[PDB]
Amino acid sequence: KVFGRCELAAAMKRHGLDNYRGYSLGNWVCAAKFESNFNTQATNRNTDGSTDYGILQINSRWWCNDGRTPGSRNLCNIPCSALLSSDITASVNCAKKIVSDGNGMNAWVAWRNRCKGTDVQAWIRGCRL
Ligand code: NA
Repeated sequence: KVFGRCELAAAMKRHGLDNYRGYSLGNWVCAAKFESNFNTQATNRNTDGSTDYGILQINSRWWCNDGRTPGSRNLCNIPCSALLSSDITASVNCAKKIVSDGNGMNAWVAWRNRCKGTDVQAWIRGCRL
């Protein structure tokens, strides 16, 4: 599924991501934009052999099981495939664990480099939320 900007804002708010660990909805939509271009089926291989899955490019290194990431953990207790669903529940549940891990949204390197400190409210501008 390719979400619209306001559609994804709405889904994230419904799943309780808005101001989660103090991160406004704009921050989450911005992170999703640059991680996946709002595509739930986005997958990208990392140089270390791990893979990033879904709207928030969650890494098999730590968070999900893909059966092909040696020495990895599955701290969200899910198959990485569940992070590719048109339903964003698994992605949101696991993103709450990641953002709680101690470095907040810096865990998303595209958030740090492309969203952090920017006018993130622009991402929910004109959405009926
Ligand atoms: Na894993």
